[PDB]
Amino acid sequence: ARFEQLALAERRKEEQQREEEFFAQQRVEENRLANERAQKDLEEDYIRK
Amino acid sequence: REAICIHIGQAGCQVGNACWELFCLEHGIQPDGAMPSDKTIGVEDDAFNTFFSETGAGKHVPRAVFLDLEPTVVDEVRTGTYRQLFHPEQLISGKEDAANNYARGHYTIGKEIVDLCLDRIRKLADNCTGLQGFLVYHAVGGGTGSGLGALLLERLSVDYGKKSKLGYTVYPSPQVSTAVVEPYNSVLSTHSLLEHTDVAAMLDNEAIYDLTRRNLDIERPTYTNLNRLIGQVVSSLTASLRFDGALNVDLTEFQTNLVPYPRIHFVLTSYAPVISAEKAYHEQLSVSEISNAVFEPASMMTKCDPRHGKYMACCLMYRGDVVPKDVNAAVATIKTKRTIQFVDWSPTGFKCGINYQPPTVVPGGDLAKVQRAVCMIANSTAIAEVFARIDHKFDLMYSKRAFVHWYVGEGMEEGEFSEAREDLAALEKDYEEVGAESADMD
Amino acid sequence: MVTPEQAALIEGAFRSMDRDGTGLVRLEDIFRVFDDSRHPRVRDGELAPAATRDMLMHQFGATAQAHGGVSFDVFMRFHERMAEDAAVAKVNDKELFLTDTIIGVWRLGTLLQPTLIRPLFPVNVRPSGLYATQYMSLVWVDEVAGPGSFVVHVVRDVVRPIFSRGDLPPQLRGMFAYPTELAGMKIIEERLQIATQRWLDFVWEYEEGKHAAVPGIISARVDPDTLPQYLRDMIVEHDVAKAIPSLFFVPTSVAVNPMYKRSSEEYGYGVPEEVKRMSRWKDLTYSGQACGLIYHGR
Amino acid sequence: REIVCVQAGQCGNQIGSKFWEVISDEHGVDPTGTYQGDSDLQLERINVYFDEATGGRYVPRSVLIDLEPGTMDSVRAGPYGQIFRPDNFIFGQSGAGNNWAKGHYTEGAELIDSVLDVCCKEAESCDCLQGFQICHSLGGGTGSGMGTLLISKLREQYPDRIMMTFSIIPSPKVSDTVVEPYNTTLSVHQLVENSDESMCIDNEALYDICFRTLKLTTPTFGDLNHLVSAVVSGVTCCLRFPGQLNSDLRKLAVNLVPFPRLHFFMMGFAPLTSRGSQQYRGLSVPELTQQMFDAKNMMQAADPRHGRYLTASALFRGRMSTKEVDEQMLNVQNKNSSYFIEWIPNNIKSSVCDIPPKGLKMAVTFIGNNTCIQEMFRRVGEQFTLMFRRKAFLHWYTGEGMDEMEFTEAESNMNDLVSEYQQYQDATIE
Amino acid sequence: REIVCVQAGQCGNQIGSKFWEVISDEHGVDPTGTYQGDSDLQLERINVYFDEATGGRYVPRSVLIDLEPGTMDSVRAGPYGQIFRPDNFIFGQSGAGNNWAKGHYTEGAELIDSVLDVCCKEAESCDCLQGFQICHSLGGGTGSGMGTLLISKLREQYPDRIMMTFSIIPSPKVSDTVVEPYNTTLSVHQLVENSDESMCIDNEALYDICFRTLKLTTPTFGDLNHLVSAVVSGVTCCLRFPGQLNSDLRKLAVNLVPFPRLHFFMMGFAPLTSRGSQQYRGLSVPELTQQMFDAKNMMQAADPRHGRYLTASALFRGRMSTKEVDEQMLNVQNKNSSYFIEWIPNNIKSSVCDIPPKGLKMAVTFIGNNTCIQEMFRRVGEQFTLMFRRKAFLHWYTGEGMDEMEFTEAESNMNDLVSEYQQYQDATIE
Ligand SMILES: Nc1nc2c(ncn2[C@@H]2O[C@H](COP(=O)(O)OP(=O)(O)OP(=O)(O)O)[C@@H](O)[C@H]2O)c(=O)[nH]1
Ligand SMILES: Nc1nc2c(ncn2[C@@H]2O[C@H](COP(=O)(O)OP(=O)(O)O)[C@@H](O)[C@H]2O)c(=O)[nH]1
Ligand SMILES: Nc1nc2c(ncn2[C@@H]2O[C@H](COP(=O)(O)OP(=O)(O)O)[C@@H](O)[C@H]2O)c(=O)[nH]1
Ligand SMILES: [Mg+2]
Repeated sequence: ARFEQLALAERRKEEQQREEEFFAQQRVEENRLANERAQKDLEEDYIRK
Repeated sequence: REAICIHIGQAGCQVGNACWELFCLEHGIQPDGAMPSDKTIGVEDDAFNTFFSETGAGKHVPRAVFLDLEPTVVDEVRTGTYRQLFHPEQLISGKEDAANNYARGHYTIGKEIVDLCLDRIRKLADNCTGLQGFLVYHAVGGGTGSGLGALLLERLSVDYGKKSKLGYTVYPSPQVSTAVVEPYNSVLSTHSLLEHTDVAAMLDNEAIYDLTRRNLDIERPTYTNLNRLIGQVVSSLTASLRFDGALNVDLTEFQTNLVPYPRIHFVLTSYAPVISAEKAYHEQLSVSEISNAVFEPASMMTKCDPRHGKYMACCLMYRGDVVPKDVNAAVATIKTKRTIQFVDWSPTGFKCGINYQPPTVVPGGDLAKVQRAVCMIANSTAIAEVFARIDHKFDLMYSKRAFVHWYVGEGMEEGEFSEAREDLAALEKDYEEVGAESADMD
Repeated sequence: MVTPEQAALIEGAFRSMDRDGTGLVRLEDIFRVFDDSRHPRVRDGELAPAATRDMLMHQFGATAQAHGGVSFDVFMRFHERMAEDAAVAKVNDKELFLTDTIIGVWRLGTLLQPTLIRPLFPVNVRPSGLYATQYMSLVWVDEVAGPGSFVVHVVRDVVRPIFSRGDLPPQLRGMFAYPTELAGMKIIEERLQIATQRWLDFVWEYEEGKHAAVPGIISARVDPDTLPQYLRDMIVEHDVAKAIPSLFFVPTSVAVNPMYKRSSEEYGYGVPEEVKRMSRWKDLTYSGQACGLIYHGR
Repeated sequence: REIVCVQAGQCGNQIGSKFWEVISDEHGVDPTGTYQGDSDLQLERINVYFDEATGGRYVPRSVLIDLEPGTMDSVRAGPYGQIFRPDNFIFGQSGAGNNWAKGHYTEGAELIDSVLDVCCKEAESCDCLQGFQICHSLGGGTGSGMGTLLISKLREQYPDRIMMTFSIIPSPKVSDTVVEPYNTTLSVHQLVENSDESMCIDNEALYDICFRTLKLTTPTFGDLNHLVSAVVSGVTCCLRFPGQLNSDLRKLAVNLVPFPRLHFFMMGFAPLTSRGSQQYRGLSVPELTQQMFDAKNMMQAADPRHGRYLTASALFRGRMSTKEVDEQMLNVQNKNSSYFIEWIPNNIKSSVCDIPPKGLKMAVTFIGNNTCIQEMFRRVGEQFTLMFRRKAFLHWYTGEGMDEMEFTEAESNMNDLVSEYQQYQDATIE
Repeated sequence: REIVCVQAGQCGNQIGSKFWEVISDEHGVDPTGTYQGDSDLQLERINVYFDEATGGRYVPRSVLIDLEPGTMDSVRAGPYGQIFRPDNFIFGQSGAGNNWAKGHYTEGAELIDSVLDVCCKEAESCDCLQGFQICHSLGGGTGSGMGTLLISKLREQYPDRIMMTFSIIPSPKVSDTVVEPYNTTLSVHQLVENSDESMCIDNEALYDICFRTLKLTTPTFGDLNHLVSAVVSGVTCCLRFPGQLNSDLRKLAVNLVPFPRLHFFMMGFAPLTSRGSQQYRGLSVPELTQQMFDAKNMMQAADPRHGRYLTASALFRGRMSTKEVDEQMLNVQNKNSSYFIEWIPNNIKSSVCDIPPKGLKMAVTFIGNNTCIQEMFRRVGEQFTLMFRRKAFLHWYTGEGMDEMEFTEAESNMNDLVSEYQQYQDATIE
């Protein structure tokens, strides 16, 4: 029976790995959003000039 | 045969989820209350009766109430996976919390809710024919657990009288802390709990964290691990009622054997084969190894060292494949040891129990699967050290009346602090006096 | 210098950009095709998108207004200057930087056939972690300005990512796009309509009398009057779609969202399998013929 | 358990507009008022801040008050402005003149009956009322005078509920108005009796947050109001989502205030990360605890190193271990033990909530009760006394009708508040 | 067991950039920061120098400090510069002026708190901290003054850890600056108190290595910094890979220093050989030991033949027999017996590590404690005394605020260090 216990543990390990990949993608997305904000500000200044 | 469980507040409801998860998986009732069985003969299986009653349609329902003052946790129970198991009346919720104030639970708000609770307990007790106690799970650090737990235990104690009340209690840890006002609530709780409980089992979260770090291989434990461990302990203690065995032990035998004098009812709890699945194939698990394990201070679920005191009585519960001769040989070997000492007025220090059903393995659980286990509850004078540090922290806060205006404004006389602190001081003196060897007084 | 593969890419861009057979390209094509959103400085966020137009004018107009266009040699030496400026760049690697910056700025490669949207990941690959939860947008090509002007109509957050875009026919892959893929081209926004949270079916045909569908990917809040005729023809309510004879359903998978899950959900995990096994064990013990671990009830 | 919001004056209405944008986004409410969320968890506590209109619609439990309609017309013209109920906008016909006495005595008594009528109409619709939330500046004119008037009336009418305030107080350096000391002193006098808990923010501290931590090149009031809306929406997060260790505004108040006058708190919010250094640091409990106590991230000019912590509270959002929280709070208290008041054995309360703010894996909001707050009040009192001795602008206020005795009473009361903070600040083991 | 690197001043930043290139190459870290290695042995000790940032990435545990950003902008522009965490770069707004007193008293005390805050934040993150590693030049301005200031502060805050320094010191032959003697004398005075173990390198020795051994026609500072990065990465190599006879910085210090003031060591590295010559000679333990002890290959101007070895240490990298090492060290000690101090029965410690630097079958690094190091300090002291009698440039330092008494103290302390080394040299006894 302890064999099957180990198998279920392995499945849980894979699931948490997937969650970690998700969170990394989210961090990259937020960096992109900040870059877009800076882009808009520079465009407005150029139009003024 | 049957027992009814009362869960109060946040810790008590969350521990209840783990308990009923375990009891369902151990008996085999489906999450919707069903119980599949493919054989037409051999239905005569009354063991569920301790915790469930069946309807005329054959659905099973469990003998529990859930009590909380905030809605969120019980509404989480209402929407979860076990929605269909409980009758919706059993899940009781108030409007607003006791805000970590014992005074709000006891005086203002619990007096309104308490009569509904008593009506529910009556509704349970009417569907009974041999009730032999209540099991209560709570923490004394929070407001509703302290105030409503005391009020409810007082009312239960007047109405039902002699019937036994067994408490599993989470006390504020000696240096881990979650809220500032913990000492006041714990002192005031302990004052009520002294008069109105038959056995009280003490737990500290700091000990279960240490045990889960050292023995299990969990770097970042959370409350679900502790609650699953507590559920396993309760299942071990109640297994003696539910399955066949060589030496059975009824719940009244614990109180008769463990409690020498009527105030001395606080007991320590420990569990032996806490081991991981990878470790489990490296070790044999004989009777003597697990018997030696329950006595190591690394095994305790409360942060006290029993080497700083004297044992008065021990109750040893063995479950699984054990033979009585091995239990006797183990207990005699323990008795030989020099770091284990008994008070000279207690020559026959041990009670044994032996049950054939091995502990159940829970699909998400962290304990390994093992063929045998032993669980110990013991009464020892070392606990007096636990109260003294709480008393010092209370004295430190009360010397400047640091928060008292909330409690006095919500309705309590200032005198009640001094009364409770003097009564717990007398309990400390009782534990000092009981432990003095009679050969010294001649 | 430029490697031969970069020369091939430049040749392909010039030829695909060249209308007619004449070896000249209008400056309007240069302006329309060039992609500012893939400019390195703009992507990192330290230059304004309108500054690229002035640079293009400064490099190209002097010969564009004189010879009526740009030949191949001026384009090639423009990219030679590009490489020379990228040589002193801050990036660790130089060849890949030049290659993918050329690909990004000149909009070459593989694009989804309608509305010409660049895919983020290969279309045949199932969606990964984050993109399995973020809602997608409904997009179609405008008609008052012809295709190739890169102006589209957009409705935000009306498509679930539960399906894979590789199963759709090649002429409908570009109808659904992610928010990150809309950067670099003009957008016109449309307004939703008040409705409840219902999910709606998408159907189409691949042969006369044969239909294929994907179940429940369109929100019921898409307002049908704003959409063109064909696009609202392909959207139909679920049971009506079910009643259509000889319909096939594209496989869809729903993925958990790790932003909205609780701690108490950990308790009831894997319990039906264990309880089934326990019931089998207990009935086997009751029937007899059990010699190891046996049930010890009453 | 529903909260009613009141927004007063220009600063209050501007902060409120961003707050209701942030809250509507977090619960997925479209600016038309329609629910567009993607989990039942969003819907099941929407009642806490929204009222239900017939079939779908949600309305935000807020009253907007101002003395000149310029701000209300600006918020109505904004992208979410339509959501607000039209009858909830209260305005007069002539300005406060940046004068406390006008806002309190002349236009105040004229409008005040209509605001109490609207708040009671809004309050009595709730099935059970939790505290009120008020945003205003103390340096202004209608904000200070009419805000404190309304606070006093609500404390008369609802003494058993909770009263919570967020308040902006003038920096000594970024002077936008000459008469700031009078308005601040009179408002602090009103607050120490009426309020249950008051949080104070310096605009200079928000500028230092933006420039040093976020390194923004060209900040605007939208950023400052976003920081404020972030903390405001964080304090209530445990009210409206499940968690492993629930907490509540009343439990925070009970654990933070040792004695009833000591109810002024500092605020901070931890996971602020710079625009170009996000790939370099993963979120973790050590990172949040280290950033959370860094004075760069605290929203007042006084620094904790010049005072001592009586109590602190941390509210964590996300799926995380309790062990890491308890052991971090123990380690920080033990290693820096001289900065914690010694007659309390444990000064920090923790709370844990499952649902983080959108787009962050984890966040914490920090509330601290620290004696260094006395430095702000002392500075305001010095500036007030310097002008009052010579009567620098007093004829405006006296012409409205104030007795000069009010200024000496208000000065004495503020000086006693400073003294009460000072005695606990400088105690030592003797 | 975690090491913290500090790179200070222009020399420090350049050596650090080349060192972190060599270490990142040896552990297979891409310049994007992604692990791309091909054996678990590479991964299993990455923690020693790198912290793990989210989704794969590793960041190097180093603080970069300088007073004018020109160098810092140059290192950020280099091929590996992106790997470094932006917050770890500390710079001011005006230069050291090549003046020790400015670097120590005026800009030092102004900047030092932000460096100590970063170093403490970084140190307290380790689960168990091993010693610090310090790189700086003594001839510069900010390097000498602020480096020794920071070293003194770290010795106050972490006295139980190890403090290790690599230091570049001027030359009488190829100086870049006139006021070198003051900065060198004051820095050596600070170092002899603060440091636990210090290695000294002359640029003249690196030029002779490059020109004579490698036969480069036109060497550049990149070659000198490669030689330094090779020895620096070699001393710690046994800390972070398995071996038959493990060694550690603390074990080296305990075996090399007989008495606590005698902690200045000479360095060499053996498998140096020109691309033309490499086809002519295979690697073997006799060849490495012979090259290792040849004075041509040692990185100081002083020659061992003019002094005596108190103690020495050799760290071997590669798969090799213990028999060859022990018998070689015995044979060298027995055959040249007049050059070894007689009251120690065995002066050499050996250590063996399995994993060589990439592309070499075997290598050894040598650390030697020899009294001929006294000749360098005496020479610097001579030039200082020549300059000081005439007050040649003293008004700059006195104008910063220094008392002249510091100069006489620093001269006396350096003279006593030279005397102590000379006394232990004492050729013969009686
Ligand atoms: N073992 C365990 N302990 C818990 C759990 N939740 C809270 N505690 C502990 O119990 C004490 C807090 O008590 P609570 O249950 O939160 O108090 P309450 O019953 O909710 O009372 P109110 O706050 O007034 O609603 C602290 O010592 C916590 O460490 C839990 O899930 N498991
Ligand atoms: N942080 C912040 N401060 C503001 C904002 N608007 C005004 N202030 C400040 O508040 C003070 C002016 O008070 P004001 O709100 O105009 O008073 P009122 O006229 O009574 O509404 C000045 O110190 C302004 O800098 C805002 O949107 N955000
Ligand atoms: N070996 C070596 N020496 C250097 C390097 N850079 C500068 N130096 C020497 O260090 C001295 C100049 O010190 P510098 O680093 O500029 O001091 P700083 O201005 O405080 O940083 C001169 O003797 C230079 O020859 C280098 O990369 N390698
Ligand atoms: Mg509670």
